[PDB]
Amino acid sequence: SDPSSINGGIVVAMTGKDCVAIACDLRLGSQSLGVSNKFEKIFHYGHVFLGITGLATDVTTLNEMFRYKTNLYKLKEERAIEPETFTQLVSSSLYERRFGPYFVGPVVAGINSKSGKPFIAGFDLIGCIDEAKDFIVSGTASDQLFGMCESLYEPNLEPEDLFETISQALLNAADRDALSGWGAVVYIIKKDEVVKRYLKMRQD
Amino acid sequence: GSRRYDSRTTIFSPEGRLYQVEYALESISHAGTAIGIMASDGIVLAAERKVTSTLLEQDTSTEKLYKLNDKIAVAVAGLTADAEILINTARIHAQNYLKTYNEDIPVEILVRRLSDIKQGYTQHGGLRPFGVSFIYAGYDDRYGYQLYTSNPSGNYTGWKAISVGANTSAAQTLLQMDYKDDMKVDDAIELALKTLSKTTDSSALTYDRLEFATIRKGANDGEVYQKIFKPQEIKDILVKTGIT
Amino acid sequence: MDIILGIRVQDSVILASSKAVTRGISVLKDSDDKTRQLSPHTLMSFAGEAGDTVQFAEYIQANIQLYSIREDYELSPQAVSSFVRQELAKSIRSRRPYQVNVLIGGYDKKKNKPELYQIDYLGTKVELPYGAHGYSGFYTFSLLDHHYRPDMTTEEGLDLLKLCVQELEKRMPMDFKGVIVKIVDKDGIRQVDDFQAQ
Amino acid sequence: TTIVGVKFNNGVVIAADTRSTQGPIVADKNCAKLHRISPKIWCAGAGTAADTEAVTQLIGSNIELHSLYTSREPRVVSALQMLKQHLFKYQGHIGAYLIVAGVDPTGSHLFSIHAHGSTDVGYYLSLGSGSLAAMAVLESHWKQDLTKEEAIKLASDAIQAGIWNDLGSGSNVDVCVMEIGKDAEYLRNYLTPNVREEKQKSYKFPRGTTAVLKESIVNICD
Amino acid sequence: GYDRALSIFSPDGHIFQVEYALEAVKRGTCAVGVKGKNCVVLGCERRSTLKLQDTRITPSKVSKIDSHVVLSFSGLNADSRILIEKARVEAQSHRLTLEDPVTVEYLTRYVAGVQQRYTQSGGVR
Amino acid sequence: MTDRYSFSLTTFSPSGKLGQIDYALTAVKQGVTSLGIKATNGVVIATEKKSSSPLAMSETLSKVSLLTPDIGAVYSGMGPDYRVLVDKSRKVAHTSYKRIYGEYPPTKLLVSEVAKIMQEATQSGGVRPFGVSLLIAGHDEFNGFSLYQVDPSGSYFPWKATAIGKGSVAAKTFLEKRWNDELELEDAIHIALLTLKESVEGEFNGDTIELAIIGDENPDLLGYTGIPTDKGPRFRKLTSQEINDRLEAL
Amino acid sequence: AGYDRHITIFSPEGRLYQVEYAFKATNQTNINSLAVRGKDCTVVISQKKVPDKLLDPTTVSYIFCISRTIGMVVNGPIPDARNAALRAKAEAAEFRYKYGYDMPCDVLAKRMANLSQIYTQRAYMRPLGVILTFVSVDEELGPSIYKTDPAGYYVGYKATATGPKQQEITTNLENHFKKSKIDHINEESWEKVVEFAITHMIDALGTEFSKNDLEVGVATKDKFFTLSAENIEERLVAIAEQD
Amino acid sequence: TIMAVEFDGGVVMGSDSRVSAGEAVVNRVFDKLSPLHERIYCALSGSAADTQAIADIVQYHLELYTSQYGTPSTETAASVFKELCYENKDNLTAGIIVAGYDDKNKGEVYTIPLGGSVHKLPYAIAGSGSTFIYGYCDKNFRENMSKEETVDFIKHSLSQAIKWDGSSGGVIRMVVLTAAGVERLIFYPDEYEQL
Amino acid sequence: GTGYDLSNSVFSPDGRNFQVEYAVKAVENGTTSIGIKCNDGVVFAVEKLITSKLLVPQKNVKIQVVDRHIGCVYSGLIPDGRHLVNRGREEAASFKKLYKTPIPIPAFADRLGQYVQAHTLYNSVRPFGVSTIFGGVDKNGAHLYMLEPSGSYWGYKGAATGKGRQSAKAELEKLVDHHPEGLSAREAVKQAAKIIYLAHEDNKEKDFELEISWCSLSETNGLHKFVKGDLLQEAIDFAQKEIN
Ligand SMILES: *C(=O)[C@H]1NC[C@@](C)(O)[C@](O)([C@H](CC2CCCCC2)NC(=O)[C@H](Cc2ccc(OC)cc2)NC(=O)[C@H](CCO)NC(=O)CN2CCOCC2)O[C@@H]1C
Ligand SMILES: [Cl-]
Ligand SMILES: [Mg+2]
Ligand SMILES: [Mg+2]
Ligand SMILES: [Mg+2]
Repeated sequence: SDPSSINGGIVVAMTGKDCVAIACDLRLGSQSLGVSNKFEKIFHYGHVFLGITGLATDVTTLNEMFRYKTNLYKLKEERAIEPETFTQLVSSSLYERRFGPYFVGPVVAGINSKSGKPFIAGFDLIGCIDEAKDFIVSGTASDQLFGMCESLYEPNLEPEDLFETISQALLNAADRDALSGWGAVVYIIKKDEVVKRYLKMRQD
Repeated sequence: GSRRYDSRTTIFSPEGRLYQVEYALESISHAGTAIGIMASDGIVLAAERKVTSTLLEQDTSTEKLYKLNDKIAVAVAGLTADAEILINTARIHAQNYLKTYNEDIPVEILVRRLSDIKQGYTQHGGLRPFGVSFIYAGYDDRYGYQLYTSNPSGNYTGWKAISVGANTSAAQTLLQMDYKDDMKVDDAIELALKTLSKTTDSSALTYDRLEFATIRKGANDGEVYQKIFKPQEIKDILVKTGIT
Repeated sequence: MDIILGIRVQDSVILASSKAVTRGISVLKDSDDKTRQLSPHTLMSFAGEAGDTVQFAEYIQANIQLYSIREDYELSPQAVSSFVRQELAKSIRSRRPYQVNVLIGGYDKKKNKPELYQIDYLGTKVELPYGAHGYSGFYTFSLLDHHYRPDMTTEEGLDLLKLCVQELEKRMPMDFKGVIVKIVDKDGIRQVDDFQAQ
Repeated sequence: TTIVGVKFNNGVVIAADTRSTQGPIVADKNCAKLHRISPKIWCAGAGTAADTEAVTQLIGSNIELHSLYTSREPRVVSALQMLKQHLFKYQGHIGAYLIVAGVDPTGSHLFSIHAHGSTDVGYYLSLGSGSLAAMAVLESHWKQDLTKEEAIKLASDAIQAGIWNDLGSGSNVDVCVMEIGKDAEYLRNYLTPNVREEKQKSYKFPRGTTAVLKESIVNICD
Repeated sequence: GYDRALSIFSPDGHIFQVEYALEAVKRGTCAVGVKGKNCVVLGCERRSTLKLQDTRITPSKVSKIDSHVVLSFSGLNADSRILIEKARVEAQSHRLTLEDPVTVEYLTRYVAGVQQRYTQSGGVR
Repeated sequence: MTDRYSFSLTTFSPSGKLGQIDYALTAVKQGVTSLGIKATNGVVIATEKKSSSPLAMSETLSKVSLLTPDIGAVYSGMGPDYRVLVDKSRKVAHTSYKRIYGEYPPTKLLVSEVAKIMQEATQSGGVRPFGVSLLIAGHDEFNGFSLYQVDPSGSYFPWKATAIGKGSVAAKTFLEKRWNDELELEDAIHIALLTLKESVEGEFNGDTIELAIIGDENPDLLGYTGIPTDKGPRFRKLTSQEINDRLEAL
Repeated sequence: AGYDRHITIFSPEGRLYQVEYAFKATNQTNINSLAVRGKDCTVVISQKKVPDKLLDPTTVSYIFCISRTIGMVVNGPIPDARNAALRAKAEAAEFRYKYGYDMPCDVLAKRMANLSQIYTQRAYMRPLGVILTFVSVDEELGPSIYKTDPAGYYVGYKATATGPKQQEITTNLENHFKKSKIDHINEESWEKVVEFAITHMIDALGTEFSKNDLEVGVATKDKFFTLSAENIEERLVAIAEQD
Repeated sequence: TIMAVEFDGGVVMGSDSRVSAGEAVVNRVFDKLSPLHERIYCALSGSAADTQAIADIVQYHLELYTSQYGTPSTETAASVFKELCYENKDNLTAGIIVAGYDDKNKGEVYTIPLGGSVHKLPYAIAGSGSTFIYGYCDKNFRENMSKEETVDFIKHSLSQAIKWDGSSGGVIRMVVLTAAGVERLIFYPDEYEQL
Repeated sequence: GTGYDLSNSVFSPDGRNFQVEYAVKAVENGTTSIGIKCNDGVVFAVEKLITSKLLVPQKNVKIQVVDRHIGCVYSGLIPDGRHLVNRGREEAASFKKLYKTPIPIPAFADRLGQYVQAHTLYNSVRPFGVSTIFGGVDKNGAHLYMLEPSGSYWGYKGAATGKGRQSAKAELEKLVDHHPEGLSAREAVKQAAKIIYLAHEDNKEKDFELEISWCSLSETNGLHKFVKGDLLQEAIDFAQKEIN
């Protein structure tokens, strides 16, 4: 039934001092049966990162679609799409299938190349934008992630501190959801360099 | 009715030629010269800007060299506006191939599709052809460096070095003279400029009347790079080859 | 459901596929080959709804065979899988979707490496060391989780299936009339004709 | 959601709460429900959030184009008709409920639109889960010949009634004031009576507290 | 929209556009086919008006339709690509529904049927 | 009934000319002079309000037009062709950009979109080309100020400064002398008023001259306050009054 | 080569002959019209010619009531005129339905202008052989005159005139506004703006009028009405008692 | 609760002022009498969306009619409503009374119930509140009443329908259509409740 | 140059549409037909040329009714007349279906005008080869209309078109002067018969058959009817007497 609960998976994103982080689990399941422990949910188009939770076919299709659109964008504009702009593209793209939507919960994260301003946003499946300063959550353990993030998070964390806070939020939330976990990855994102880290987490 | 005013753009001459194609080729022969040269370690694109002023902004200007992909570029000779229509549908075919197969489009495949579109305007629909000739410079992992050419007739062919637009007869003789198969990109750049320098309908060949692109595989990476040369960089490479 | 197994070893992909075709209360056939050759080094096994299963297989086959002649060249296993995933992902939002699950086993002659793709009827694709469709996975994944190693020979690969098929003959309620076993390697596709007691 | 419009003697004011919710969970503690259709025509939405955002921008675009074609300021009656014919065409399947307010050449206007494409006019309106708490305050305190300051107070109080007594509504009060004479003045977070108290602890982790398996630099650059 | 009759009868019973299409074929580079006792051979001449080509990537004159049938041509190169693509699709279509490759006569009869249609369809030469 | 004109009315001639596109440029040459100048911190576009009759209200005819809050267009050639091109231009800035990316298109792209419509009228069945040339002046965050020229063919080029119409040959020569890359916006309004005095036969004042600038953001022209990121439109048409003040220092 | 004069394509001098000849058609009815703005009204005078004695004089009109507020007078052949009248009536009703306020004069002018521009560019449509003079008291702009021609051209006028002796009526009106130093008839009642319109039409054409040689329309705040033969005879008797 | 009555000097139209969504009053002072021409009004009962969409379309049809053919008859106004309500009967929930005054046929009243049928009548009642006043209206209606009697007949009739029907309430608005033009009357609870 | 008379929507240099003017000739070439507006109605009459004794008398009826209250008679190409009425009937059905009232004659005349005029906008259609005289009784009085191939139409006190139009137009002009108070329907029938007998003299070679119809508030209840039996014989006689 519920297309949002067939495959399982989570994404979270957090802002810090001149940096953002976006993390996701690696589980791809078919109900109770775990199928893949390698299914990544965080893609990038230039310096703008997109996480996508929900029905896995749609996760795959939207990544292919935003790769297509951001590519033609770069050819015409002769520059890389910025986070703020990419958000609107995701929003308008989702609203365009209002009466047959993609069963997803997308999450944008990146730094504006001109202003240096860390930016995050999330969206419902028909593209309602949620643009909080603090943090964005999505997937089968959203409730859990909401309570971890609201309790753990403080403003202006340095990248290395932020990494601990987003990792502990994701991990401790996934271990209370049957359809999330099986590994996780965290992206720490700064103006210049970006560090990707695979976490050690319970394999049940 | 309307029959009175119909040119009939898709008919055969008594000789078996396509009027509108032939006349479009005539159109392209008056356009700025564009040159492709393929080396062992890369491809050069050079083209001459037909008509310029002191006041034409050369920085924000692109009329002859367009990026279709990250691995494929074209040099244009003919109507700029007609070219932009085809370049834009070529950019889409490349993305539809990447979305479908999760691999970058092979160069011949893209070139065939664009040639197929032109061929259509030659056999059905009652509309004029596109007054456009392309040099396609591209890399893929099947044939490596590839240099193609397409024209209003919808016909395409591959080349070691080729010219389109103005003074092709003169240009083709001078390339056929000084091209060798073992050539290097830096040699090719030098050959490309010498050729333009002698087919130009203008006094001297200055930086402000030139566009330049190279598709190399920078030895410190292992991947393919596209360089669309900036004004100052054409001005540099112009002094080095001894044209000041 | 029918049995659709795949396992990637060192230098090959092995697909094993049940020979039973059953409408209602009668096993109609006991020798069904639930696989189409897409290209000389890419094979696709399939199970799902009665009609859609072969109709989808033969349609994909025709398209890949067309591409091969036009470009005089064989698409990578990765390219074929991505084409097939996209075809299903359209079908899922069409008037009457293809209800067909597939494994694609291929040998990439450019990378000199075997590849196994599992794709469900929604267009869910993933690369796996070993894969299964239907109820079969409820037994085989934990079995292979234990006994699998990435550096196994094709010969070891076949013992690892013989272990999966015995487990399924023991614990599953359906008579699936044994499996047909095909190997995809650097030399193309061949059918292991003696799996009836190997 | 709690939104209200209050007509005053020389224009119109609207106000909204700042709480966004996915079922019982607060998704955005402080989101702006106050959107513009044109510089001097403001909008507030309840119902399907994506439907109110989408329909607000479509009519905002069609109204901007119309303004340029006619070389005239946009009229509220225009926004109203456009919104109503679209909502009606879609038979309630576009879950948009709006209070639309603004000034134009013909004066100060205040309308509501519901999903089915019904319209309502009045000197005071409310919408949302907070509708009934707000309307209690308006029906109790509203009078003819309000001053600008008395219309902001009454609008603010009506939103508060919703913030406190309605679970669907909370956080802060956004206000937009449209006066016949001058520019519209949007007052983002006009009230902030729900600031979190300083937490009891810092949950900053000692560095290395999280176990890592594999680290790598990623290539943003092309 | 465009359905203007381009192939029409002239007073002497001739279709000039079909006549002039043959003239474009005369202009085409020569091609020959001789069938042996156990083989068939296709031989095609290459022009020499412009030589500095890439012979690895330039489209060669004999095309494979299926693995057992081939097609050489004289005339407009761009027109020949449209016939080849149509023939290659009918090859796969025939296998799919008949479970058997086309005969050489069938594949020919199809290509001949397409050429014919473009002699009495509005808007096309 | 039914458009049975499904065939091109613009075809290559044996000489390789497109007849209708050249004839359109001829129609653009008869047009009134209009020019554009790019300064370091702005752009100015200007033309003459050639009043058909003195009973006619010249104000009610915008030869200069806002396309987006940071882009403006002006023209030489056939005013009806321009009027429908501005209409289509404003609406394509919305459907093909603002309704997708939630911001206004940059100058080069909107220009690209105008060019495309003009090209289609060069090739589509049953139409003639547009008999205008456009000068489009704009600003966007990533490309700064720009100025483009658009021709009946669909071709477009960027200019530091140029003119089109009647006295273009002489207007271009006069701009070459007076242009440098250090001009301030005021300096360029002055040079534009000089260059346009050579083109005008009769009266030359604020009521015969139409002149607009792309420059600094105008918060007073926004219509609302309270959003800091929104600083108002860069496009501003000059008043009859404002032109005359700058004419007394000529 | 010799077909660039039959359809709306450019001649080598950059000209649309069909547009130029369509203009020629506008004088076919051999009628002069003029319009002038009062303080708070807009009046259009048009000659009325009834050659035939068999005609029903009441049905011969080149003045149309497009909406409650907007009046149109056409110079040109009546079949085209009526084509333009029905289209403007249709558009003014669709505008009101879709945008919830009455179509302003100048916007309807612009929209009819853009409709003509299209016949100028598409080959299967011919231009209409007409000039349309739109008048009203617009609720933003006040007294308004806007006029469109077969080119697709349109503009706002202080006053205007159209027909064979257009140039003579125009210069007459120009001369009056040079003197008065204002851009409207400084007159509170419309009765005296109609008297001015007819007076200046007489001076310019060098012809006297009976009640049945004229046709008058008046735009006021929220109405446009045409005058009867008897409303005109009242007006003619007034100018008489001044000469 | 809506009604129209045909009297000597012309015709009169009255309505309550309640818009409800379930048992919640959304607006207690709405105007359900809408003009279609100078002397032709409609009274709307049913879906707020469905009635408002229809009234706007009829208004357009009569503004276009006027532009071409001059003043439409009241019968004409009714026929446009009938046509819309009959052809869209699967998707509409509207009950409409149409009341007009010309100098030829004076006052006329038409009623278009849910099906899309048209009924010309001396007086028509409609809406939820109407069920409660059939007995009252039938015992009290006379032909050729005065303006003062007809306002009284309608004031009293709607008074009772508001009292009994929880889906009706607020003020009673009336519109009087006669040679003299259009007269708008309002009656507040404090006047009509104590009758 | 020339050629302005070969295509239908084309303006000659003198602002005319020659194809419309050529259609008029088709009309002027046809049979004569009149209309007469009386003080509460309208009367239609037409000349029917007897090609031979083989034409069944009374049986090739040329006057057509629209709805129940409108008469139409034309001169020129009879089929083009019929096509126009077939449209008039669709137009009167459409109007009645929406507005319930039968179509007012002015409203009907512009519905024919706009259609006929539409056939002068496009080179893919031919103009109408008829002039049509139609009218009847509505809410406010009697109306007579005449409608040209251009789509030009006006109201008339009396109307005439075809071969003998000058003779009829002369006779009609006399009646307008010699009855300012208005002719009666009974009288208008007789007068109409006279004007067809008199106008027949510009065709006097072939024998003819008179056909009359009328729409009168008092005489037919404002419904269109044909004149038959005694009243037809009483009209033929009144004409037969005054031709001598
Ligand atoms: C006398 O008999 C009065 N009876 C009272 C009343 C209120 O029912 C009503 O019919 C009144 C009619 C006027 C028409 C002119 C516009 C204002 C209202 N009806 C309503 O107010 C109407 C009730 C209603 C709703 C739905 C249906 O059938 C679907 C019938 C009646 N109210 C609404 O429609 C509200 C309007 C909110 O702005 N909306 C909803 O109830 C939302 N529903 C839409 C339908 O689907 C369920 C949700 O007055 C007469 C004369
Ligand atoms: Cl338009
Ligand atoms: Mg878990
Ligand atoms: Mg577990
Ligand atoms: Mg609350």
